[PDB]
Amino acid sequence: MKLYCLSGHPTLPCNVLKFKSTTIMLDCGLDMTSTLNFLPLPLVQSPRLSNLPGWSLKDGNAFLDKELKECSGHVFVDSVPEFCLPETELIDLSTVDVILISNYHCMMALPYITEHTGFTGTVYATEPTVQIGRLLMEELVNFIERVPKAQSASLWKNKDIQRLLPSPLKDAVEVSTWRRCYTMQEVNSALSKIQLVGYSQKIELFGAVQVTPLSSGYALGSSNWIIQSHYEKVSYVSGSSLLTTHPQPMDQASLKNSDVLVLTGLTQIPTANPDGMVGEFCSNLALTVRNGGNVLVPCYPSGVIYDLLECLYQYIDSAGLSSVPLYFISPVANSSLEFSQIFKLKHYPSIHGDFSNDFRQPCVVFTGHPSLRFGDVVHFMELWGKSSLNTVIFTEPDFSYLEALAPYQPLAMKCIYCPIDTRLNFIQVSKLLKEVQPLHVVCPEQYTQPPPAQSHRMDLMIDCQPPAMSYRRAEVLALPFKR
Amino acid sequence: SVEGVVRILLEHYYKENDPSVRLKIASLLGLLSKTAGFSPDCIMDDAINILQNEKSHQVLAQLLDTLLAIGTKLPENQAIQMRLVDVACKHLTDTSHGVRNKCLQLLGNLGSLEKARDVQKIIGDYFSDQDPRVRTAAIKAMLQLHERGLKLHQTIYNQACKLLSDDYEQVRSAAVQLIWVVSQLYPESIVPIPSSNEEIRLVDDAFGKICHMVSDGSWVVRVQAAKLLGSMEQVSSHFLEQTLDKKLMGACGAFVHGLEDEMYEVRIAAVEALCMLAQSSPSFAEKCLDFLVDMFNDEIEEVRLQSIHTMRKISNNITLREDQLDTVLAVLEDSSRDIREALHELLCCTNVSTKEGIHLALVELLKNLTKYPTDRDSIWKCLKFLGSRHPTLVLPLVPELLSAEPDMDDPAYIAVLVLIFNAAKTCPTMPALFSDHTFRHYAYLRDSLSHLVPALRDPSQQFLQQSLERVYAQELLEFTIRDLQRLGELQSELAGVADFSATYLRCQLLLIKASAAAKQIMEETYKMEFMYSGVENKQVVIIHHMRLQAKALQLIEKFLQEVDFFQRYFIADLPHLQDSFFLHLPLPEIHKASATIIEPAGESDNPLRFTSGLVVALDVDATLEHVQDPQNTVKVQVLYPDGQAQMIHPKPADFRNPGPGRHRLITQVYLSHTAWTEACQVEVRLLLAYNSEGTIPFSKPVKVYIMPKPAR
Repeated sequence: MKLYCLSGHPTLPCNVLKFKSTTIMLDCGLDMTSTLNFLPLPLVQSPRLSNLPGWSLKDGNAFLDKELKECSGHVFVDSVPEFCLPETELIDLSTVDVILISNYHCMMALPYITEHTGFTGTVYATEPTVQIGRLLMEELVNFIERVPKAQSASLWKNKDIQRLLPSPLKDAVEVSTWRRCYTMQEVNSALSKIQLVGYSQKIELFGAVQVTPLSSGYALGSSNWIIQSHYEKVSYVSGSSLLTTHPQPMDQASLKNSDVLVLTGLTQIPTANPDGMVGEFCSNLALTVRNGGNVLVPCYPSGVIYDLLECLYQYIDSAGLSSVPLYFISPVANSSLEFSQIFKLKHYPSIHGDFSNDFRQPCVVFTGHPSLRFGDVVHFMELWGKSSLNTVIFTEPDFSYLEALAPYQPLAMKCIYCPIDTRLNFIQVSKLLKEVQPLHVVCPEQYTQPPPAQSHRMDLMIDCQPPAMSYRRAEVLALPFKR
Repeated sequence: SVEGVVRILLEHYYKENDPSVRLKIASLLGLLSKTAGFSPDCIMDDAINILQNEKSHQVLAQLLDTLLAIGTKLPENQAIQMRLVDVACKHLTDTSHGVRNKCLQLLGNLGSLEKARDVQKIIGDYFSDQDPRVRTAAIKAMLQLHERGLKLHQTIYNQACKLLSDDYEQVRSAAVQLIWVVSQLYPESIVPIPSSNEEIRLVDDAFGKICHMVSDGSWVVRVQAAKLLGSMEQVSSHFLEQTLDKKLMGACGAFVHGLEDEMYEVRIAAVEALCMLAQSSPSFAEKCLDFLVDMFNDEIEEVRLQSIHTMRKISNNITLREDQLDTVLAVLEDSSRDIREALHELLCCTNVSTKEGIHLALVELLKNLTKYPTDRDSIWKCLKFLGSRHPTLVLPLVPELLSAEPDMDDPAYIAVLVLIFNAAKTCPTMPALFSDHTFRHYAYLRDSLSHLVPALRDPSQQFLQQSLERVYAQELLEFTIRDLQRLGELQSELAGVADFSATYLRCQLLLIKASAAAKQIMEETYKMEFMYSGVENKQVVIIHHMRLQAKALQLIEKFLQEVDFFQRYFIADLPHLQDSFFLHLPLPEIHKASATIIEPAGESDNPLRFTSGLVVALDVDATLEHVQDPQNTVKVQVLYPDGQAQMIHPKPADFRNPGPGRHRLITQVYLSHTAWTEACQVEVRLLLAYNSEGTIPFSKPVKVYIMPKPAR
């Protein structure tokens, strides 16, 4: 038994569980914070960012004065946002036989895996996760490729030159495997290989292994996998929620008797109360809508938004806010709302066309991708970045918000940060472990040691006995069981 | 320092016992093995010593992977290849499936191409192995062996056919591929059907087996088989025509079962197969024409477009009937402009048999013009072919189509005029029925649209020859230039070389008379290089010589490096550039590409509205003709009256493909800026981008009027 952990990211998991006969790939994901080092992709020619002072090297041995740009103390690469990727070197991606899936927020990297390098298996996923995943991949392929900026930047990519550029770029990791996004036909063919599976629908594998999903309560169809055999049982539980939201609450009782609990996808904000932070969100929205200014709330066009909107509704009738429209701008609006319903908010397909005839200020505008680097949010963040009245309110822990907001500085709009993470926090995972009693635990290195920013705390480390074996990016662990 | 650290890590692997760390070391060896110019052949013996005593599984897998990687690096040292084959057959029997995969891949990529063990049969034994993945890799190795050039044996078909009833997915596709290739090897052999006493050619057995295979419950294999049927020519025709008898409902009637299968993909693949097997055999083409015209009423548009292309590709091999023409022309009423352009190009080569057929064709094309005006530039060109192919059918329409005198701005009137003029060009008796007003209209469309109307009742070729030999000074250059221009506007068939030699002589004149003239020389050479099609190495020599002249003359350091580069890339032309810096320019056989911005027209007084700071969308719809791979060399340029410039590169999947030499570009362009006060104009045009780094304007720009309205 082996565990080839590829993605060192803590909450965008991916790992190749190598077994006796099959070699399963638990939930290949796509690290996406790599898009933060690159400039944005504004729709129209942005006069502030086309004329930035071309940053220059001190020596000037090369003509870097065209690749990297300088803005308010940070220098950025000028290209399309070259996404991150799971390392493709340890195991050849053709030996993989079956790729499971947990939930949409982790499947954004199927086109990279099962189309470009000759994959031969068939992927499983529940129905809501494949639907919302198609939807997310659609907004991504439609955002990056609406005004293509294919002019690349290659000189910076070498190791020698990399070691001479300051932070944040020197902080980059594995800069040689960064890629431009995939194309439409790629994702449309890739999702055809899906084979839908319902809950507790026992699936067999070559008379050798058995897989089965269970509702996990994070999102519609979100699932915790079970991969068992005649002698071994692995209980993949990636990103579950115990706060009783709309999804069918998780089956915390089936995971008993397990042998390896590969626990990944815990909170990123350990010191944040979800309910309190949602209260803070409603508070700031009201504070900067009740004076005249706008508000601009980045969020994926699925997931936490369906939480957020719900609360906002319970807030609309408990604070008397009837006179402010609530938009939803994304090229996947209609299907999104349909799949939230059949399983005041005026959704629109795109800022161009119909939308420009309903613009009444003040307003509230949830928009596209929340890494402030493409989609529509770039356009507003260039429209409202000058009036001290308006406001942006981040509600996504994925991308660190400081650097994210950075390349629009110097900006004079407020920028609240109240992240909503319905995921398992650490006291709950301690209780869950003592309840389920897993014989071991596997968690990324970001967990078994306390977080870096708050070094003095020692209670947010996942406490479990025996000690939790951890993995680092692109490592090959051996779960120490002997047949 | 390769071998040193390699031996240190091998002594580690010997003393380290944990298999995961051992695999880490093995991966390090595999990644270091690719040192180009290093000799890891010294380490092949050591690798064999490692595999001779293994206890794990994946270790041997990636180790034989490295061995295959290095064997593919020196495929000429046959001794190393035989040693690899030996150790592989030694390890072939291993119980694990991954190691067997690796050994079978090693055999496939390093098999003996000479006709000393029979590796073919050794591998073929593995079509009966337990894990179907082993059989999959076995068939893949068979394919690899064959594709390297080895001719295979007959028995492989008779062994593979057994797998046709297996209950797994990739195995069946691989089996169909193997049958296909082995039947392309031994097509004409005689095999008897064991269900009777009949004996049919092996190609017929292969065909019938693939047909029945299309009836599988999996769609991947259905796509595979439907595609692979496409190139099967030598199969007997009667079997083929039996494969469409809808009454017999699996070796026959397959096409009917496909063209209405669930997933449109197999439908499309069947359309491709029908197209090919119809281009090969015209009788079967006319036979399948029924289902082929039936494919127009398929609910989705991609099968429509593809079937349209295919049916047009078999024009001379079919004969349309009245109901067929009716059903095909009824499609013009569709909304998708791409289907309309494809249908227009379809109509240019159809074999119509009745005069009322031409009548109804013109009627429906004019109806399409009325409904969709913007399609104008398409229809006319199609009509240019309509009259130039079937004169005996349009002959009686002349008195009726000529019917009061309509004005010169009815697109339908001009269209029917071009049609009847194309008719009269092929039979000079219709000019006598042409009215005096019809002759004035013909003269107008002649000096205006000679690229559509023909030259009614070749000396122009020898005229161009004498005009090009006369130039072998300024006055004769000017006279020849204007002669080339006049003849290019006279005969559009030769207008290509006309404008070619015209701009060449223009460059010659502007150079001989000679600061900006050098830039003009440069731009004319750029246009002759990139915007044109069909240039040969001789023309490249000539134009690069003109470029050298231009740079040397604009001089009055880099010149020496650039002439060095010229000498390095032109080592062959030096005995051909004698007495260079006049240099003869041969006129090869040529079409000048162009761009026709259509949607929107911009002449509409109704502008496009926008609010106080926001995007606005602009749909550009423009056709291109005889452009060399427009996916790369085309851009759209937007000019605001201030002086900035947005260069929007268009994405790949927005360049549609309706027919030969014609491409369609539909795209979105995002217009906005900082706050705008008053309604104004913006400029949108095309550009040809070239990399020798530069942009060439070659379309007439379009000004669009944008009008503001501050938001609510």
